[PDB]
Amino acid sequence: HMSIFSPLIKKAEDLAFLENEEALASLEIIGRGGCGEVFKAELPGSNGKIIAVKKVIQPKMRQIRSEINTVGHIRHRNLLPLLAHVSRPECHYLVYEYMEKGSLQDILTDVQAGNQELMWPARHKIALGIAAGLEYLHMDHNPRIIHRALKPANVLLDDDMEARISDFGLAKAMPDAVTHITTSHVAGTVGYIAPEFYQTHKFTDKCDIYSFGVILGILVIGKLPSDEFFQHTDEMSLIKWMRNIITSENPSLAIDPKLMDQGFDEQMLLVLKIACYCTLDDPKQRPNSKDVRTMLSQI
Ligand SMILES: Nc1ncnc2c1ncn2[C@@H]1O[C@H](COP(=O)(O)OP(=O)(O)NP(=O)(O)O)[C@@H](O)[C@H]1O
Ligand SMILES: [Mg+2]
Repeated sequence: HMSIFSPLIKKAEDLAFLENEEALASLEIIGRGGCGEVFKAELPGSNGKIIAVKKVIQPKMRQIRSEINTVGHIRHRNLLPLLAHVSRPECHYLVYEYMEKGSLQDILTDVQAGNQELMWPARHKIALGIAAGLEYLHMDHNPRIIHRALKPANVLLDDDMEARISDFGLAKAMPDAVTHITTSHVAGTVGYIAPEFYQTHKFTDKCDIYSFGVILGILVIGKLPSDEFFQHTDEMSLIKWMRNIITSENPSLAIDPKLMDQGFDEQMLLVLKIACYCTLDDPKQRPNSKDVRTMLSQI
């Protein structure tokens, strides 16, 4: 079973090498995710167009095709357009356009090593991008879509440096909450799981607001939630450590020293505050995607 949502010319030219299991073994691996896997491949029919193939493993439910077909027909400037969905018997393949710039996670880890640099105006453009893509999913699409796995690795940068959200969360395809929490630890991505999910086992729109709030803090602090710096600190979490520095009398301490003297301190401090409201322990106290965008665009 195969469905296409984007002008890739022949349905057979893309199909042939994905059905061949031995064909993936020689493809380059761009994104390591354990169970989930992403490959790098050149589309044969196109004139040298590189694509990214996400491999998700399902653990007679056709609801996967129903939701993915909805995901495939979503078009937004800040959402990575799904190109094709291949459904094997016990596996699924998602086809995206390969972005040379990588993901937000890839860049931020490269900024730590100094192999890359990202200035605040770009981070501000990324935040506004994710905010625009979130509001469309939460309050503009005809069925309300919830991205249940929002993280900097699922925010890709195009050649215009606009954030694009990918690897959407599919309620039918996702594993049980207890396992999902377990692999979230090994992947170092627990920090994006809202506190309520531990008692609800259901992803809400406020869970997307929580994951977004962490990303806003990362863009200013420059450290990831899995950073061992936070495992030596007093609060033992990026969200709580950021919250106390906000209310401290020296809030600039949380700012990455790489964007200090650029004159964006006042702007970055306002982003930290919006990250606090998006990451409050009570989801009812958190803003929605519409108000989050308005606060980010007010600077
Ligand atoms: N269209 C794409 N273009 C370029 N790189 C991509 C693309 N999609 C994914 N990647 C890379 O894949 C990496 C993440 O791989 P992935 O298996 O999706 O783990 P994850 O995103 O952290 N969790 P999840 O996607 O929710 O299962 C990203 O950092 C990218 O480098
Ligand atoms: Mg990804």
